[PDB]
Amino acid sequence: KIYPKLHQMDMDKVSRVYADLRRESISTGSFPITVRHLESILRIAESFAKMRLSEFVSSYDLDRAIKVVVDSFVDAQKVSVRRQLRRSFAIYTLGH
Amino acid sequence: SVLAAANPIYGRYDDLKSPGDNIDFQTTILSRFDMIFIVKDDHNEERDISIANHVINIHTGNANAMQNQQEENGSEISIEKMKRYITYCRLKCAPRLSPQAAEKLSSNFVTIRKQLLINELESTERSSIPITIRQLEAIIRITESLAKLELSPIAQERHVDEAIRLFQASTMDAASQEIRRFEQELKRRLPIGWSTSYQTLRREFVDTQLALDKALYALEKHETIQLRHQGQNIYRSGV
Amino acid sequence: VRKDPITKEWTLEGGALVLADKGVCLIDEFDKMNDQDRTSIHEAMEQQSISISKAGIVTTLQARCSIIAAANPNGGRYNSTLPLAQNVSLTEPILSR
Amino acid sequence: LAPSIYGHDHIKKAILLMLMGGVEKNLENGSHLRGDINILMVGDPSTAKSQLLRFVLNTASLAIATTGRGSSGVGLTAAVTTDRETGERRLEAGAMVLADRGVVCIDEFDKMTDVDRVAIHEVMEQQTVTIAKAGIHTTLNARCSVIAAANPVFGQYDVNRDPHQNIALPDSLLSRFDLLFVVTDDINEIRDRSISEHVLRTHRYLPPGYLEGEPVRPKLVTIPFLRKYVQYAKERVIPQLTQEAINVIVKNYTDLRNDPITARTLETLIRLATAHAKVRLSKTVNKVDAKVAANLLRFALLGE
Amino acid sequence: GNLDVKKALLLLLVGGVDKRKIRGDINVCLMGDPGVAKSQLLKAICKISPRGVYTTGKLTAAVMKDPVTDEMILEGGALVLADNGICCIDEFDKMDESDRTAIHEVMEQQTISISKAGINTTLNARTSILAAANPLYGRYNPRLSPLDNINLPAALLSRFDILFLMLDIPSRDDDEKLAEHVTYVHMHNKQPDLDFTPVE
Ligand SMILES: Nc1ncnc2c1ncn2[C@@H]1O[C@H](COP(=O)(O)OP(=O)(O)NP(=O)(O)O)[C@@H](O)[C@H]1O
Ligand SMILES: [Mg+2]
Repeated sequence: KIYPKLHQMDMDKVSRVYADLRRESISTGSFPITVRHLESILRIAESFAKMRLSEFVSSYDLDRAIKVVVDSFVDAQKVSVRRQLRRSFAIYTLGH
Repeated sequence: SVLAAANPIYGRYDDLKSPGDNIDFQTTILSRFDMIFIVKDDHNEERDISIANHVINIHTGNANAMQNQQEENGSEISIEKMKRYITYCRLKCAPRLSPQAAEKLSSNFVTIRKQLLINELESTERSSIPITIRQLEAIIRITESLAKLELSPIAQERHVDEAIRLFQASTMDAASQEIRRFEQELKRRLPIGWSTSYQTLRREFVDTQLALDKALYALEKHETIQLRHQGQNIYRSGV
Repeated sequence: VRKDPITKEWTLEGGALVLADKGVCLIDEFDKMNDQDRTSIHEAMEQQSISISKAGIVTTLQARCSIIAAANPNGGRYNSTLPLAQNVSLTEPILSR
Repeated sequence: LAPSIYGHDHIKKAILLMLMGGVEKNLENGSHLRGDINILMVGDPSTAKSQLLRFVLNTASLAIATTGRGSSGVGLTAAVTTDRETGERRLEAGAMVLADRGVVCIDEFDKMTDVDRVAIHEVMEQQTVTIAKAGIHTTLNARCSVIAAANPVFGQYDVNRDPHQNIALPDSLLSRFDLLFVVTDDINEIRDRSISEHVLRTHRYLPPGYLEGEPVRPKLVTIPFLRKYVQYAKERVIPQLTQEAINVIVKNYTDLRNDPITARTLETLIRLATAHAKVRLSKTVNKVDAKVAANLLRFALLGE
Repeated sequence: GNLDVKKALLLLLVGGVDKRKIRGDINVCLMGDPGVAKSQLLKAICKISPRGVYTTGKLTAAVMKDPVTDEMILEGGALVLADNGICCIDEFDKMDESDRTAIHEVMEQQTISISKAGINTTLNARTSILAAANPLYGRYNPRLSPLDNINLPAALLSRFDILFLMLDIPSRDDDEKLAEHVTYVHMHNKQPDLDFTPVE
């Protein structure tokens, strides 16, 4: 029944999240961030709005989606860099 | 026409590895493609920001209106009209090359063949991405297709320039991809912020001899050197 | 594609990603697959279709699946001193999907 | 031959002699020596190997085209089928049988599966194919010049390595070809300029009556004349071998052998000389024919 | 030439003495280059023998049912046709393992066995094996072993009574003679005079 629309989008936040994920993903062995991951943030936000049966995606859905994708990226990193990367990415996710 | 899409061996292109190790395909099948594009994630942050804004405009549904405005503005055409137009071009026109176009194409062929020869010498192996007389016919077909858009019954100099440019942008770019003593000699003898005119470095290194241009390519990729002033001045710009 | 036993002609048989169209497909022990089996996933996993062209059949099926897969790292156990691509043998085009 | 192909002069010479193969011998107890000339072009991509096959396909009186992947071994020799007119098992001629007293063209020859190439051997060795299946036990004539195109095992010929390592085919098959040609797309500015300006002249062609840019629906003979000349020479002259030619042949054969050469090389030289005598329309083979035959086989073996 | 080989090839036809078993069969393999064209020699001596048969490695017995009609028969292979005769195995290096095991049983027991489709038998194979084999990579290197040059296994080669490695060596002497002989055949459509009278 439910098909959530994106609206009021924090375009700059998702853009900065993807840009930073791409930059820090230049580490040769890391999880290979690609445009399909950018679209994945939007799919995940839509799924969270789906869980609420909400035909619009709120900021809470998008923020939870960003938290999932960033944590999934950070969790895949080796311990030598994971603290520094988690601290760097915290501005996007621990604001929620 | 065959339009084919593929990933390299190791999935991601693995830039520091040899192209002959990254590319699965034999030179036989590769030669049958008029244009081979090697596509890479540039990872440039400005580009990634731009792509992110664009993709968001797709998923938000803004792009549905944007394409319609672009079509009505005459800056774009639809699937249907373009389909009919390709059919019309394929049935009305089949242009020849003018003599001038023919000469430019011929000299371009010998030029790219020379580039491939020297690259195979510099890498001491036969190139995986080939340049062959079949690939001259690739540039011929591309020239003709470019004239075939506008239904011009002959291709001209302008169409050959664009055909050459596209082949350079695709198949050549696919093909395009002791010095340790000479580079530290240059670092020792040219300190920071000063210029060595190139020909004097060539004379000095020869007087000790092709290692020179490898050293310059490496040091130019790094920040340490900058080829100023039409390439005449080797400038120790960086560290 | 199978040679139809009663019609004596070629016909398609939908695989798991056809059966689970508008659904989920669940590949447990994903790292144990043969790589020729694994790389069949790609089209259905991103373009959400299967394009068979065999025995004179030529058509594209719908494969609208969310695939959830479970894998062990290389050697049987993870290593947090290695980055991901060295923990597991999966290549970037399948990992990105 | 093939005026739209630059260069490849020795190959076009061999092709001409292969269109005009030497006389077949029949001996005591019906023993047989073949008269076809079998050519293999192996080499780099874009070296006109397929185009030369397509010219031969358009020029011989009777030519059958084949390609390595597209050819089954059964589809090549002959196949059993039921004749629905009566209901009996009957043979259907394959490419090698249909080309009898003609030629067979094989593109992408090294791409064949070996159970296909196992069926090539009897045509080359005996000019015949033997069937022993379905209660059908027969032998069929397949007397034809095979001309084939191939690539090395690597995408291009690797001069660092031996011909048996470059070339995929068994020596038990390579020895059956009369002339094994190795060609390369070796880069050189002068040759590249020449071939390029030729190819541009070739692509600037316009057939008669068509408008500019409209889509289609130093002495040299015309292809119809050339086809007539080949028919004349095949039908009307059977060159007889002669001692003055034999002297050249034995001198050249011993010299070539006493520096890959084998006993089969000798009757190849005889075939090439006999075919060149057919080019002269002469009732005898002569010292000129043996000299040209040895020069051309020397090119093929030494890359002279 | 090759009169040592020809002298050995005769002793296949006359054979030794069998006794209560002790065996009369004698076996020979003609190894080396294909340019010697040994196949014609096998063809010749096959025609000499009153009971022999010419074959290719490209031999085993089998229940080869459905010959013409859908119908039951047991095919005794060429090694059984060669019972009390010569089996001339051309292309001997090319044979497959079923034929290798067939040759093994006849060269040891002078039988070939069946355990197929319910049929359990031993067919008689008192046969002498004449074989011809050719090297890998086309031409034999004389400094390397026959085991290096040819596909056949050593244990099988050990069971032959005579082994002839007839190589092809280029020669300013021999090649003129072979060339004149062959060119005579092409020029006169018959072989030259032999300098002796053969037995038919
Ligand atoms: N000497 C030549 N003169 C003119 N055109 C040539 C020449 N050599 C190659 N070409 C062109 O190259 C193209 C490919 O020729 P083709 O006969 O398919 O090459 P090939 O030797 O068969 N290559 P491949 O099938 O990949 O092994 C044709 O369009 C020819 O016109
Ligand atoms: Mg070809």
